[PDB]
Amino acid sequence: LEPPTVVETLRRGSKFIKWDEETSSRNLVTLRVDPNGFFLYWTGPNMEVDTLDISSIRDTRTGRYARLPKDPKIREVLGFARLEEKLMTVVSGPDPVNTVFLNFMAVQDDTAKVWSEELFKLAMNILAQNASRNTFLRKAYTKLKLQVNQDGRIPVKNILKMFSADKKRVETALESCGLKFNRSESIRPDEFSLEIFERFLNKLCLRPDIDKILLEIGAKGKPYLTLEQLMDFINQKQRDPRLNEVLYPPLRPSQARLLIEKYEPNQQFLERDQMSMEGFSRYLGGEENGILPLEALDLSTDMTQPLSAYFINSSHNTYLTAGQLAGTSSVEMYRQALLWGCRCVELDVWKGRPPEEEPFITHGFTMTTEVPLRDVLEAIAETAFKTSPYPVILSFENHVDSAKQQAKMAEYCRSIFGDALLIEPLDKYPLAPGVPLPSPQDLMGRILVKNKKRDEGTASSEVNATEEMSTLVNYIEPVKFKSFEAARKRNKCFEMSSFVETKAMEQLTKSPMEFVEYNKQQLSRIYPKGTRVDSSNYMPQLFWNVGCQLVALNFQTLDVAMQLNAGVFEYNGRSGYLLKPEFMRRPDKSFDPFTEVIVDGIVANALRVKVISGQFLSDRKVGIYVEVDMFGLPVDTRRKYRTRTSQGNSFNPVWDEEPFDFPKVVLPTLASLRIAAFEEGGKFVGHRILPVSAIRSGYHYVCLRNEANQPLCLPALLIYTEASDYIPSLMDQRARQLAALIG
Amino acid sequence: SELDQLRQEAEQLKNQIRDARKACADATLSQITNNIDPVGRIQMRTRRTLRGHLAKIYAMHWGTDSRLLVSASQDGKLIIWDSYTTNKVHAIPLRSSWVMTCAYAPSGNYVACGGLDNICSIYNLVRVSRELAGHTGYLSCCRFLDDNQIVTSSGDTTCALWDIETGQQTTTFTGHTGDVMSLSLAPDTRLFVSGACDASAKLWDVREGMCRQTFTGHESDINAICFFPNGNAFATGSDDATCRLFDLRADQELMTYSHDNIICGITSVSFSKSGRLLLAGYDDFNCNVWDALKADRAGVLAGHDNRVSCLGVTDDGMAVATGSWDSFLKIWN
Amino acid sequence: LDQLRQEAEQLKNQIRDARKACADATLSQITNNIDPVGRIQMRTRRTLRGHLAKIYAMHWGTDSRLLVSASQDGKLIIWDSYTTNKVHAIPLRSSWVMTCAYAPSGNYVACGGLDNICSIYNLVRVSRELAGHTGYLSCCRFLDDNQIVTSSGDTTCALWDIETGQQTTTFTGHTGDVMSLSLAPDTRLFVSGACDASAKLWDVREGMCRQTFTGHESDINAICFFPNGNAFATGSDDATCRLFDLRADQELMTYSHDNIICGITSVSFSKSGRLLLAGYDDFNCNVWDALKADRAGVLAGHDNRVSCLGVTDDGMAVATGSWDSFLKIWN
Amino acid sequence: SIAQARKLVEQLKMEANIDRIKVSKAAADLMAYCEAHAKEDPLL
Amino acid sequence: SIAQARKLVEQLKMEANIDRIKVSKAAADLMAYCEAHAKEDPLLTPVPASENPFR
Ligand SMILES: [Ca+2]
Repeated sequence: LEPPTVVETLRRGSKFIKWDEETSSRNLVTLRVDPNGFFLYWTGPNMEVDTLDISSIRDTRTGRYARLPKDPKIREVLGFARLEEKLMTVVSGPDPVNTVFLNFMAVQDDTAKVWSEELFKLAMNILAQNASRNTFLRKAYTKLKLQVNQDGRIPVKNILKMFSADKKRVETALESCGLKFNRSESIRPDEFSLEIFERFLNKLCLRPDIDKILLEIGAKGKPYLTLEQLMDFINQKQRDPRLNEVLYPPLRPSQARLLIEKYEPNQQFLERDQMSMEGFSRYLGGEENGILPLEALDLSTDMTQPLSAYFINSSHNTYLTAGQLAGTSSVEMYRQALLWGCRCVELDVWKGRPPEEEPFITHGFTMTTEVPLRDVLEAIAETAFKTSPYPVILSFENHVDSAKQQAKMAEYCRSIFGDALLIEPLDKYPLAPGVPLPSPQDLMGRILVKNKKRDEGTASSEVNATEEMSTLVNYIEPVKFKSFEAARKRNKCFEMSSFVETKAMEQLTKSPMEFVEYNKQQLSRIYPKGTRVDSSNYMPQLFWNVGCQLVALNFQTLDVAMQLNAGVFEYNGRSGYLLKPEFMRRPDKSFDPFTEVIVDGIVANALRVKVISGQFLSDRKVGIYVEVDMFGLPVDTRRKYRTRTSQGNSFNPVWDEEPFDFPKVVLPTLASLRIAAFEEGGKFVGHRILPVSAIRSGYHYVCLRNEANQPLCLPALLIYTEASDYIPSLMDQRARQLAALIG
Repeated sequence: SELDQLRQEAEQLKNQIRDARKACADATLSQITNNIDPVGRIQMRTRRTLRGHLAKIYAMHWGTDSRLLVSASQDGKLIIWDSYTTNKVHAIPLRSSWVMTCAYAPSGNYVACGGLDNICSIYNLVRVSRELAGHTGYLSCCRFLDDNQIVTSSGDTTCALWDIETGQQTTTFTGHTGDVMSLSLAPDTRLFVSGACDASAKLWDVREGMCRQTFTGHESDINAICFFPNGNAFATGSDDATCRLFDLRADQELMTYSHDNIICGITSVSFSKSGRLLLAGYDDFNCNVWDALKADRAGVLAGHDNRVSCLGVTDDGMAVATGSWDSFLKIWN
Repeated sequence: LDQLRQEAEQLKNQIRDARKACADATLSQITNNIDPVGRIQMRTRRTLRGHLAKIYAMHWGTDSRLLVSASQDGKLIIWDSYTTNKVHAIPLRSSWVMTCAYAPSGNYVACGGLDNICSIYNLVRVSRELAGHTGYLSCCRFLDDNQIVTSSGDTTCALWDIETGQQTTTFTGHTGDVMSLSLAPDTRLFVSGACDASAKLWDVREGMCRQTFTGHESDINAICFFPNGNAFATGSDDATCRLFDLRADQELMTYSHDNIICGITSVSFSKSGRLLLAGYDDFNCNVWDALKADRAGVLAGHDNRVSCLGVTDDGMAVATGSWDSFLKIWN
Repeated sequence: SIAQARKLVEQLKMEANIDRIKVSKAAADLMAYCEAHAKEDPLL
Repeated sequence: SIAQARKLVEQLKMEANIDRIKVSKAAADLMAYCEAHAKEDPLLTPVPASENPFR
C-alpha cells in the first residue's frame, strides 16, 4: 500500500481543450491537481474556478477508447490520423447509472496518456478512501481554498454554504476569529490558513462528548494529560482483546512520545512529555486511531484455494438501466460494473436479422433497446482487468439457432479477447472426475466462458449447443440440476448449476447440510426471479450462509441488499474474491447453517456498540437517528435497533442512551455490521459496512460513505465499540428463522 | 555519608513541627460549636442567565463596585457584563484563545488576562497596555494588589509579583514542587496563598518575598483556595472531594468538609461576606453550599449542564455568580 | 560532471557579488524629491463592438489610427479608432488564435495560434505561410515589411524572412514556454519572458542571449519597454509588475499591493515613461506611477478578464480588449 | 543537589520559630467573628 | 547534458565580463527622461477637446 502522491507534471499543470458535445462549447483551460491529491481544478470561462472531486472519478480512458465528437462544427474546430491519441475523457458520478462525462483534448503531444493514467492511479487508491478524520477535514479546507472568485479570494457565500445548518453561529464564529462575515464580502487566501480554519471549527460547535472521555480517564484540573495517562488509555480502551499479544504488542512509552510529538501544538508540554486537550482531539481523528486496521483493506488473503472456495462478485442482466419490462439496454453498464468490482456478467444474445447476420443483446419479448454483441465484447475486453486482475466469468445466455452466427460469435470472442480467453485446460488440472478447480492465482487475467457444452423467464427456453460455440467452455460448464445425491456421485467438479431464487429457497430451507457440502466442490449461481419487474433485490446474505459463490444481484438499483453487496466486497483490495470461513471449505468439518448454539471449532465473539455522537450530519435543522443492523447467520441477524431522534440542537447531535448488545455471534468471520444515519422523515444521509471479524474496540471515528460506497467529505460519527470473545413442521421451523433475513 | 545527616536533620525538624502542632491540638470546631443553632434550608434562585459566549468559561471575577463582572471565555474573548441590566458593556478579543484566568482592578479600570501563552495581557478601560512576559509555563491565576501591582501564579512552580509600568519581575516567590493552580489575596492586601498541585498551600508575604507558613494534608491537587473575610483562615478545595479549612494563627487543619455520595473534585471555593457559608462548586455540574461552622450541606445550586469551573461571591454578599463549561453564566440569589 | 556545476556556481557568484556591489542606491529613495501625480482619470470614448467570441490580442497601427483585434472565433477585424468603421474582416482558417500584429508601414498583418504556423496577410489573402515551429505560437512582432520575430511554446524564439519563409536565427536558451516578447523602439535587440520566472535579452544580429533577469516566482505574461529603450517591466502571474535595467543587470522597483492577488495579463508603458499600465484578472486596469510606485487611477469598465492592452505611438489613447468580445478606447 | 538540603532546612528552621496560638481560642475567635458579622449577609 | 554543461559555463562567462554602471546613474537618467519628455506626453496632461481625435 502507498499514500497518494501527485507527480510534478500534474501540479505544475498542462494545457488542454475542454470541449463539449451538447452545448457545442470549447475553451482552453489549464488542468492542475492540488498536492494532497484531493481535487482537480481549472479556471472556468468567466474566471471562477471549477473543481472535480477526485474520489468521484470512476474511470479515465484515453486513445481509441475516449469519446469522439459527434458534431461536424466541433470536429472542424478540433482538427478532425493520430490526433485522436490526444483525447481524454474523465467520467464521474454517484452511481453506475448516472454518470457525467468531462472531455479534455490535449494541445501538446504525450500529455494525455500520463494525465489519464495518473488520474486513474489517484482515483483508485485505498488510503484515499479509508482516510482518517483529519484528512477529511483538510479536504473540506482545500475545497474552500481552491474555489476562489474572480478576484482570487475565498468568498463568504462558500463558507456559509458548506456549513449550511444554521447561520447565526457561522457568522458569529467568523467574527470571533478576526475575519469578514457579511453576506457579500470576501476573505484573502493568505489570511485564511489551516489554524485559522480549525480555530473557527472549534468555535463553530461545542464538544461535550470528548469532555466525557477526558473525564473518564482523569483530566480533572490540569490542562494536560501525562504520558502514562495516555498510554493507559490506549492500552486499556483502544486495544482490541481478540488479537494475540505476542505479534501485536501493546504500546511502549517511546511510541506514545512520538504520538505526543506529532499531534500537539503547544511547546510547554512537548518537552515534559505531556499532551494538551487539543493534542488529544487531534489524536481521536489520527491515522493510528482508525476503525479498521490496514490489513483488513488490502489484498491479504490465501489466494491459492480452489475457485469453489470464494465468494465472487456477480451481476444478473447487466445491460439494463431500469426495470426488466420497459427498460433501455446500454453498453456502458458493462464498463461501470466491471470497473466497480464485478466478476461475472450476463450476455442475453439473440438471433440477427436477414439483412445481415449480427447477434444482438436484449431482454427477450420485452420491447427494450437492442445493443450489438461486438461492442459489448469490446467493452468487456476494455474494462476487464483495470481494477483487479482476477478472472471474469462470462455467463452466456445463448439464443441463436442459425449456424452462421454461432460461428460468428465464436470468432468474435477469439479476435477481441485474444490471449485473455481460456480455450484449453491447464497443465496441472485436466478435466477429469475427482480433481479440484484451479485457484484464482492460477487463472490471473483470463476470461472464462459459461455456456452449454456437447419463473426463470427467458433463461429456461435456451437453444442447444453447437460444435463451434462449445469449444470454449471447459472449466465452468453449466448442467441441469438433478439432485445433491446425484451430483455428489458424479464427482465432477468442473460443472456448476444455476438456481433461480424461488427454487434456491426450496433447498435452502429443506436440506442445507447437503447444500454446504455441495458448495465445497462445485459452484452455484442465483439470479432473482422473473417477476421482479421493478428490478428489486433479494438479500444475498440468505444464500451466503449456505455457501453459494456467484450470488448475482441487480446493479442498477441501490437498496439495502445492494449496499451490503457493494460494501462487503470493498475489502480484500476490491478484487471481488472473498475467502470462505474455514468450516465452509473443509471436507470433514461440517456444521449446521441453522444452528442456535455455538459450534465446537469456531471461536464465537460478542459485540457491544454504543453511538456517542456525530458531526455535520445535515444541511438543514432536522433530527438524526442511527440504525445499527447486523447481517450474517440467521441467529446473528438483528435489524430491529435504532437510536432516538435528536432535536438538531447544534452542528453535532449527541445521543444519550444505552448501548446496543450483540451478545453472541456464532460465525464472526462471515457477519457484517451496518451503521446507517438517517434524518427524521426517512431521508438518508450516510452509511458504512464494517466487518465484525476485524473491527476495533474503543473510541473511534466512523466516516460515513454514501448510498453507493463513495466517501462523503464532512459527515462522520463517533462510536464506542466493545468486541470480545464469548464466555459460556421443519419447513416452518427453518422458515421462521429467516423471517428477519428475508425482509 | 554526608547527605544522610542533612536528610535526618530535614525529617527531625518535621517531627519537631508535627509535635508542636499536636501540642496546640486541644479540640475541634464542631466540638466547640456543638450547641449552636443550624442554618436551615437555603433555597436559592437563578436571577439572570448571561448568555453570549461561544466556548468554555475558565475564570471570572467580580468588580469591587458589586455591579459589573468580567468573564474570560475560551474563544479568546473577554466580556465585561453589567449584572443588573444584562448588557455586555465590553467585548475584548485576544491573540490566543486558550485563556485560563482573568482579573479586575480594585479601582475598576484595569482588567487582566492570561492563559496558555505564558503572558498576562493587562488591558485598559480598549487596547493592550502591557504584555508581561518572563514565565516559562502557563499562567493559572493572577490578581490585582492595586493599580500598580499584579501578582501571578504560573505552572513552572513559581509565583511572581510584577510591576505594571516597567514590566519586570519585582519580587519572585519560589519554593513549590508542582504546578501552582490557584491563588487568593488577603483583605489587608499584604499576603497571599498559593495552592500548588502537590497537596500543599503556602503563605507568602509580598514585601519580604518569602514563605512563612506551609500547610500539607491532601492527597491530590488543589484547584481552588479562598480567604475567610478576616484574613485568618481560608479553604482549599481539592480533587479528592475534600474542602478543608486551615488557620493562620494556629498552623493546623481545623475541618474537613468531605462527604459520602460525592467523589468529584472541586473547581472553585469561596466564602460569603459573613463567613458563614462556604460556597463550593464541584466537577459534577452542581454547587453545594457548605455550612462552614458545622461541616454539613445547606443548599443545592444545580442548574448547569457541564462542570462548573468558576464561582465568585461579591463584596457585599448580595449575589453569587457561577460560570460553567457550557458557555452560560448564571447569577444566583 | 559535478565540477562543471561548481564552476558554473562560482561564475554566477561573480554575478551575485557584482550585483550586490553595484546596488549602492535605490530608486525608491532617489525619487523622494519628486512631486507626485496623484489622481489620473481616464474615460471610455470609443467602444469598438462587432466580435463574437473572446479577444486574445491586439496591436496598434503605426499612425495610431487602425488596430487589429484577433478573436477566438477566427476573425481579425481591423478597426478605425476615430469613426468606428470596420475596414476589414479577415477570416482565418484556424479557430484558436493567440496573437496578432501590425506593420511599421501599414500593409501587412500577421497572426498565429494553436496551429503552430504564422499566417501573414496582405492589405485579402494569405501571402506567406511560415511553418517550422514544433509547438504553438504565442506572440509575433514585425521588424519591417520583410522580417518578423515569433515566440513559441517549445522554448524558443525565431527570426523569419518573409520573402523566403526561412528561419534566419533560432534563439534558444530558455527552458520554459515563452509567453510574451517585446521589441526595442529602434529594433536592434529585444526581450523575451517565459514560464521560468526569467526574462532574457536577445539581439537580432548575433542571435545570442546577452543578459538574463530573474526575480519572479511564476510565469511572465507581459513585457513592455521604457520608451527610450533602457528599461522594461515584466508583468507576471503573482500580481507583481517590476522594472529592470539593461545596464545594471538588476531589478529596480516592484509594484505590489495587497487587495491585488490575481495574476496579470498585459502591461504597457507611457510615451514619456512616468506612467505604467497593467491589466488584471479581476477585470480591472490599474495605472501605476512608474517612479513613486503608487496607483493613479482605475480603468474599470470591463466585465471579464482584460486580455490585451495597448498604448498608441503619439501617446494619446489606450485601448483594452477583454473576454466579453468588446474593446474600449480610453482617453 | 547538595545545597538543596540546606535550603530546605533553612525554611524548616524559619517555620519552627513562630508563635503557637491555641486551637480553642482560634475557633472562639472564628465564632466571635461570625456572630458579629451574621447581620450583614443578604443570603442568610 | 554535457554539451549543455559547457554551453552554460560559456554563457555565464560571457555575461560576467560586462560593464555595469551604477543604479544611481541609471535611476538618474531614468528620472531625467520623464520630465524632459513630459511636455509632449498626452496621458498626464489633459487634452484640448477640439484637437482630441476621439471626442
Ligand atoms: Ca437473462
